[PDB]
Amino acid sequence: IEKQQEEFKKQKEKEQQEAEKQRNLEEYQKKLKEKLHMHIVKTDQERIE
Amino acid sequence: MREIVHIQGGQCGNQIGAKFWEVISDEHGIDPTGTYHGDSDLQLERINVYYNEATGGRYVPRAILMDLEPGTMDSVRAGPFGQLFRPDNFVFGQTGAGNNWAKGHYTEGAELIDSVLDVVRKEAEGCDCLQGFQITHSLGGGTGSGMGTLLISKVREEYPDRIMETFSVVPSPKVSDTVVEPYNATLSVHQLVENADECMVIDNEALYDICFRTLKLTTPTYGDLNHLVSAAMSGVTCCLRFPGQLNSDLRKLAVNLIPFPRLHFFMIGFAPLTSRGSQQYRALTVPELTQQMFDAKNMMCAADPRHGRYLTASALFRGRMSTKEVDEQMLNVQNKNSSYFVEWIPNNIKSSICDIPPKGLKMAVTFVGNSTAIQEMFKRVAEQFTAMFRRKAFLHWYTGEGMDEMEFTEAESNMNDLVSEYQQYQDATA
Amino acid sequence: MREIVHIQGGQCGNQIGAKFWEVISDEHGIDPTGTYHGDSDLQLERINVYYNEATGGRYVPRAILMDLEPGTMDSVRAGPFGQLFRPDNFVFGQTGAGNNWAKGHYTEGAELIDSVLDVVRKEAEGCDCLQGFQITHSLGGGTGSGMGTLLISKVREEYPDRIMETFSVVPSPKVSDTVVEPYNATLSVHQLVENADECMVIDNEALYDICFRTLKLTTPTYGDLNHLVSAAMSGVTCCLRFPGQLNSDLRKLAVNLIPFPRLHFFMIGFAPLTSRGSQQYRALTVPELTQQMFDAKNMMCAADPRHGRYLTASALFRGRMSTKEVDEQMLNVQNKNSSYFVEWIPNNIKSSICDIPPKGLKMAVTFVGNSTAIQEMFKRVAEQFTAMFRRKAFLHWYTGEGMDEMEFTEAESNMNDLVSEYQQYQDATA
Amino acid sequence: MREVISIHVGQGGIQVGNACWELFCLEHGIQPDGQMPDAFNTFFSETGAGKHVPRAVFLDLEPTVIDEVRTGTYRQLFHPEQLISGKEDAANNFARGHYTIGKEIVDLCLDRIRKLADNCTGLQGFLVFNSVGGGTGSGLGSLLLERLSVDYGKKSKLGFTIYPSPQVSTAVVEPYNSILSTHSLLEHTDVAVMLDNEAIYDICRRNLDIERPTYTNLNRLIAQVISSLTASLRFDGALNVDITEFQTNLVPYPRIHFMLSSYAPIISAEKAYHEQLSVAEITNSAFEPANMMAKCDPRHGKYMACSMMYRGDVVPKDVNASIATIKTKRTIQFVDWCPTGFKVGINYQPPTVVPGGDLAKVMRAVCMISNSTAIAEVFSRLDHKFDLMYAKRAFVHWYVGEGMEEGEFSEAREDLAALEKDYEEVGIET
Amino acid sequence: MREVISIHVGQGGIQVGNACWELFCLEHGIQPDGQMPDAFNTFFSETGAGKHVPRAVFLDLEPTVIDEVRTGTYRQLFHPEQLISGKEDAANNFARGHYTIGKEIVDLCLDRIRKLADNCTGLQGFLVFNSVGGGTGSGLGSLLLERLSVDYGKKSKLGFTIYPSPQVSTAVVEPYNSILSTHSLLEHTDVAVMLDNEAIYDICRRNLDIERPTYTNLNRLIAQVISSLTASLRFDGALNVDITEFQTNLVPYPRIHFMLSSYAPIISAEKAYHEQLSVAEITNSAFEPANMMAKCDPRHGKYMACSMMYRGDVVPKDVNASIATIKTKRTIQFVDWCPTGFKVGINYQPPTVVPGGDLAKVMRAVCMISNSTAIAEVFSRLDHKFDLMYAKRAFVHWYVGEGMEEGEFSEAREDLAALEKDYEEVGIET
Ligand SMILES: Nc1nc2c(ncn2[C@@H]2O[C@H](COP(=O)(O)OP(=O)(O)OP(=O)(O)O)[C@@H](O)[C@H]2O)c(=O)[nH]1
Ligand SMILES: Nc1nc2c(ncn2[C@@H]2O[C@H](COP(=O)(O)OP(=O)(O)OP(=O)(O)O)[C@@H](O)[C@H]2O)c(=O)[nH]1
Ligand SMILES: Nc1nc2c(ncn2[C@@H]2O[C@H](COP(=O)(O)OP(=O)(O)O)[C@@H](O)[C@H]2O)c(=O)[nH]1
Ligand SMILES: Nc1nc2c(ncn2[C@@H]2O[C@H](COP(=O)(O)OP(=O)(O)O)[C@@H](O)[C@H]2O)c(=O)[nH]1
Ligand SMILES: [Mg+2]
Ligand SMILES: [Mg+2]
Repeated sequence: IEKQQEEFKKQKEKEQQEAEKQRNLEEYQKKLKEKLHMHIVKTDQERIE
Repeated sequence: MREIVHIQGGQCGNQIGAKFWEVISDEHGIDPTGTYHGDSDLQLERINVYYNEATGGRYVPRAILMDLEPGTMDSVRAGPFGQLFRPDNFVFGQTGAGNNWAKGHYTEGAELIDSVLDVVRKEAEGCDCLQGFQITHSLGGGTGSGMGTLLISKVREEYPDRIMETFSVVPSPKVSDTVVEPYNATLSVHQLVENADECMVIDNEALYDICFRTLKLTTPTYGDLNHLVSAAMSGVTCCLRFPGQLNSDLRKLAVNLIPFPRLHFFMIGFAPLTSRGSQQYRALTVPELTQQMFDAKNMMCAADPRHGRYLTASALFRGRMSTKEVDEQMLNVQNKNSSYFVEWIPNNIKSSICDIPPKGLKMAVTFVGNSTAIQEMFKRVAEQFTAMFRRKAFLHWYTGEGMDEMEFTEAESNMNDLVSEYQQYQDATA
Repeated sequence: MREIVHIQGGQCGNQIGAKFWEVISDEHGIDPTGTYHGDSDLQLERINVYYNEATGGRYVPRAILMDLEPGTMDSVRAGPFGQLFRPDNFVFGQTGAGNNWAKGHYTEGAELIDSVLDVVRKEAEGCDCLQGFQITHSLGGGTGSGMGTLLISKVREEYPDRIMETFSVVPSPKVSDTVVEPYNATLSVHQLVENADECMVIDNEALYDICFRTLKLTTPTYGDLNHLVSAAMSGVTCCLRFPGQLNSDLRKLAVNLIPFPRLHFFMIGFAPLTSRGSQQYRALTVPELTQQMFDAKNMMCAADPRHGRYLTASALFRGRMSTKEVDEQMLNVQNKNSSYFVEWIPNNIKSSICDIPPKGLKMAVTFVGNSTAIQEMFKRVAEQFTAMFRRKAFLHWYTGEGMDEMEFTEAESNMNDLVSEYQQYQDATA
Repeated sequence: MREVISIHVGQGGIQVGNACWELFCLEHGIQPDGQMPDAFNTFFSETGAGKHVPRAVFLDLEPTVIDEVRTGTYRQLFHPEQLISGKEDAANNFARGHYTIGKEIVDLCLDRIRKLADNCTGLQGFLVFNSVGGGTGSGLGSLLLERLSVDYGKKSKLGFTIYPSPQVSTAVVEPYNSILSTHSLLEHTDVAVMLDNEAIYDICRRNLDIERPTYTNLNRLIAQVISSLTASLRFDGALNVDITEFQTNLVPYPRIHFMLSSYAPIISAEKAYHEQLSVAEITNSAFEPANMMAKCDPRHGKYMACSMMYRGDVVPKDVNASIATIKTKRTIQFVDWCPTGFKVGINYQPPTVVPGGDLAKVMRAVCMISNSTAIAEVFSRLDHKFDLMYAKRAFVHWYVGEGMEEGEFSEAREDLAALEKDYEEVGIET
Repeated sequence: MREVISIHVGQGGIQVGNACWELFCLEHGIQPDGQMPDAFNTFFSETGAGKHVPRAVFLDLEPTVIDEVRTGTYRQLFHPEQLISGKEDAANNFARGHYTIGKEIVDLCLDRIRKLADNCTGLQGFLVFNSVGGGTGSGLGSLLLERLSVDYGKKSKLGFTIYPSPQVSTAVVEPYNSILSTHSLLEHTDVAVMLDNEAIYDICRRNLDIERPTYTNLNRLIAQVISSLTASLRFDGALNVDITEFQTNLVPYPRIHFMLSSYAPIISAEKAYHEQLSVAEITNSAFEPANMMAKCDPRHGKYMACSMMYRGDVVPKDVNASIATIKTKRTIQFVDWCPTGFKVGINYQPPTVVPGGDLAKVMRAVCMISNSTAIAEVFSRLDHKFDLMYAKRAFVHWYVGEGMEEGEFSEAREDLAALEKDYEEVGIET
């Protein structure tokens, strides 16, 4: 019986960590893309000049 | 209208043409006596693309055959469909080049080329609206790789706005038949990049690999390699001779497959290809064609296309089929392989549909893709060239006919620069 | 829709498939030339489950045949219905494994498996909606028990959500034909529990016992054992190819027969089975089918089912019959045998009815029961394994190809742990 | 200007929908093609010229039953694109049909429901049929009810669920999804009617004298009950009853809406006409505990309210004279806080007979819908079955891996405990 | 005394012109030979005795499509010298068809336009068709529009351009010329209608149930939309609408004139007659986001004005009762400064069916032309695609060498940025 409770406790903890990790990665990628676009705009101005 | 003339040089080019013209004649129903015996009306509507008209109702190809020795053209005349060629277009010398690039480009090829240029000028000035020229030659031979490439520059100097095609066989290090192959390969690649609007590399090693693995026939011969090359050659201009949903001439492919003027070296492949015993098992569907079309072993070059990323790709479907399926399959082949497609140019696959399939087949596809994986061939060619040149081996043969080592150094440097700047875009990111 | 592909490996698996496909073709009225000649409309409605369609109207099985030696596939092609198999799906090596598990799983089986995985991927990516895979192989041979089990892991890694079937013949100690059977049986059981969604054990000893006692035929041969195994194999997926009162695909059986993910080793049996001379005496009724279905001698395994308690049971009735009788008989077979059914899970028998009986029979039943009595087979296999391993007999053959004794120790420990935890629930009480 | 929409989900739901839709078409004179060779408007809609279209939708993830429907004699009746079908079955897994594959199908069903509802002007309510002991049935029924409860709000929905028998069972895992579905429809359905198979089997055996019944015989009786319930909306009667006039008469409290039904007379033509079938004897037979349509004993509990429908040539005074006799009997006792508990409806149209069926033609019939305190026994026994396997967490991995949380099982148990406590609290006298 | 002239340029333009000209000839009873065996005057002209000549001109530089037209069944219909054809194709290069080869052809087209216009007395306006993602189409359309805007001035011109799909594409360079052509027609065309292929593919797949569509199926739907738009000029109706009555009702500001269309019902004869096709349900289907003729989501933006045409036996009161329902819904919201946004037209002539086509015959239909704020997404994604390749100046050499200046690419980008800012500025509430 001890094994049964322990087994479910160890499995439950797993799954939660995987979902959280995916969410963090996606947010980071979107912010980085915005910064890159602004940097590109300044570079564009110099070549045009 | 918008027709092209055929020019071939060397033994390899003559043997390629001897099957290309047979394939074209069989496609248009022209008997080896020049008399039409076809079945369909469409077989005659656009016959002016490749064939001229003479009195008596017979047709004659507008091909020009040149070599520095008379044997190969004296042999091709006795073969099937050998009588179609006009005897006036045969031009040859009495000496030969002996696989020496200098002899076929400086001493002997320079004096003879005036006569062949005369007939070339006669053919081009006359035709209704010129589309361009297509050239078949081998880079492993002296007379071919010299005279053909000098003729390329001479033609380009007089017709700067027309389009130019070259189907070039480069010497692979696996199946080597000549010891001086690296020298005249490296010298020819130097001149070929400056003038050819399109170039299509073909390797004998890849043809043997295809024949042994896909067709699974026991004893390949030059006739099978020539037949595969001829089918691939015919597939490119099919929609220019037949109606279709989306016609696309050679210039349209030139616009869509060459991003920068110096990146015009493509590798091609033909589908479907099946063995005799398995031709009944398979069912011809668009997914079956597209899965074999992008197969790595199906390429006509030993270059491995999953060692690099495609800059762009093209497909010329044949037969009557739905366009929605073609577009969705092209999208699917590009979503499942995003790692092998460059990311700063979206939607880099061109498609075209022609309603007339090849004789005997219900569907066919010709694939022309510009990929960064082609660098490996120039790398190995330059490696062999620099391994042989550092000791000045066989250099006296070339230097005894007015050539010097400076032109070798410049050729090596330009070829290495091409190799470097071709891969420069592989690591480029947005 | 919801179709499955067939993959078989080794000589035993190839011989099983050579009769399984004959039985399927005879059931669907397909001639050995691939031409349909059936009588009923229902024979064609769900033919996409096992057969593909090609041009010319003929049908081709989606089976993949693999072995490390070419003899068995070169022999199965000359047998009846041997022409149906596509020649492209035949993949084989030139060396063989020699009943050595290490050679068929580490050195030789690793390099070859890429080609067979290519065609496996081709078959699965194409099909409408995948249901899963079914695998036939033997645990008494080297190449089979190695390459098949490694292929199981490779397939599971790429399709984690699909279902996987394995029909596995384990070496019995009574009829032993190979001295190194315990080693590759124990090594294979280690990998098989981790990846297979369902496993069905079959023993040659039980097949001989059945043939000698129930059918009472004088001279059993491998053709009769193969025919019984083929009938049992076909009985499982019958309702997926035909209409019925309660359709039940493989996934529904997976849900209802596996309580815990590591307990998926079933033993099966087929009814009715009668001798030629007594086929006129007997009358086919539901009580007659159910009394033979739960008979201990009717199981396809030597394991004695009254030496343990059933965790769950399943029955797949065939033919047109009343459901009330089926349910009441299932209740009666469970009230009169309460001692042999585990008590903390009530109503542990699943039933299904299919209205299409086998050709030539009016009623048939396929039985799949998960019982605790299967521990005895692993006990004797491990007993022989530990009797042979303690002296390191025949160990050098395995250790000379990169394997070590640590993988033997881990396999023995995991197998013993499986044996223990499978019987743990036998003594469990509520 | 009064309409009702019936929803059929799952194999059992579709198989009882077929049963009710032969009966309605026969009762309104509509041929199987849908063509007549103003009462139809309750179940059908006029297309302007000719055929009638049922106000019904068929749902299933497993395509076999729908394909059988679309090829039978009724292929022309139903609109082609209201027979929504999936590709992959839920396989008795509740979590599948509520979280994985049902969500992608539920949107099409809701679009069809909207398209059918915009046509109706006087929509009385919805009917839904689903066998509870299955994955897709219970899961999709729960999801559809939950979506409808918020899309429409106060519209009445009636559920004809078929709970598993006390001891007879076809699956092994049906208590889990039965409990979960009871949780889901406890707070979402206005009326739920008990329909377990064992009681109807006993009814057929005792009265119809059929020793080998099939599912069709059960479904015909259920169809007759549905027709008797909905007759008052489409036929003239001396004492009419509407669907909306139920929660004011049979449902004392919002939580308590599970009731069990009965029907009378049930008799075959071979011995029907030998006896007079007076109203008193049929209303006595309807209250017999052995004629309950669900296997529950009414003698074990009090009655709360009885709603019972007549049809034929019955006179109200004879009905009153029989209600008095039932109030007289000492074996039937009502709850203390309910002095009168009978709601009576009388209709003139006699029940219609289906050719080739079991029931004969009679001029009088009675259908009762009775709410009683004794229903708690089925909940208690289902709870006991659930606890046995949930103690060891058996079969839970098949549900946790389909997106459902671990704690979802416990709260259904708590809601059943609350319901059982509520049923005990209501039944005690003041 | 009311006329309109349609201009067809490019392969897509000619292939949709063929599609509309079968439909018009069929709708006015004119045989393919042009002979009838007073409404024709809008599209045709009387020759004095016998045949009718369309008021249309076909343009292309590539001769294949025109030659196909001049040999089909419609060879006798069109005037022989209004099918202007070139010799050399632009090959997807915009600079070619605007600076190099289009200039020498545009004069003949303008002469033909003058010769057709002098015949008309009540010229309503011009129609033009051109696929945007091609060289000759976009370039010649731009040049013709620019010439017409100054030759005639205030005459109205309508453009049915086909923009590329979001992800599906046939070329690789079509964003460049799409952006340039949008620049050109932004300040030169009064109305532009969105027509990308992907949305119409989805429409065919979902409603027409065709799994393998070709271009003809798309062009027939476009032809039906054109016929519905122009029906009000040549048939009697209770509420007429003229072409000149558009910029006063759909165009709030001179810059904003890109709108997207939809059509309803779209249904096949196999299941059309089973449902009543009321006006309410068709006007609901027309507003469904999945039935937009361009792949844009209207839920992502506000509406500005909706102009929607009916034809058949529809009654105005039923139209008003359905406009009220749409105003009621919470998922469709109009812009703040527009209280009423609907313009309604009613015509009596039902849509005509083309034999062998997809659509069935129905008595009611609705065609909507709606201007919405959500259209900015296609501009944003085309701009993003353009920027990726313009960052590295890819494919620019194919345009600079055809006479176009380097800076011409930047100002189109600036105009698109201005348009996107304007669309954001308009959609904010006060
Ligand atoms: N009364 C009656 N019950 C049925 C019938 N068919 C199936 N059932 C009951 O339904 C239960 C299982 O659910 P099913 O309807 O068979 O299957 P399902 O609801 O479609 O769920 P899935 O298994 O996922 O397909 C069984 O326990 C049966 O008792 C029928 O024809 N009549
Ligand atoms: N809807 C529709 N679009 C088409 C059709 N044909 C071509 N297109 C579109 O047109 C685009 C390319 O322009 P085309 O019309 O094919 O060629 P073009 O306009 O004549 O320009 P050129 O290539 O110079 O000849 C492709 O991206 C297609 O999406 C058609 O029949 N129907
Ligand atoms: N495909 C094909 N290749 C050939 C044939 N004959 C020769 N070759 C290739 O051409 C190369 C030699 O070229 P060569 O004959 O010296 O060219 P030349 O100097 O212009 O005459 C060899 O490496 C062969 O691989 C042929 O008939 N078919
Ligand atoms: N049922 C059946 N079993 C077979 C047959 N042939 C061999 N076997 C069994 O397979 C075992 C040997 O397997 P083996 O041929 O070495 O498998 P492999 O190593 O994969 O080729 C023996 O113990 C036999 O009992 C057959 O035709 N039918
Ligand atoms: Mg089912
Ligand atoms: Mg074109």
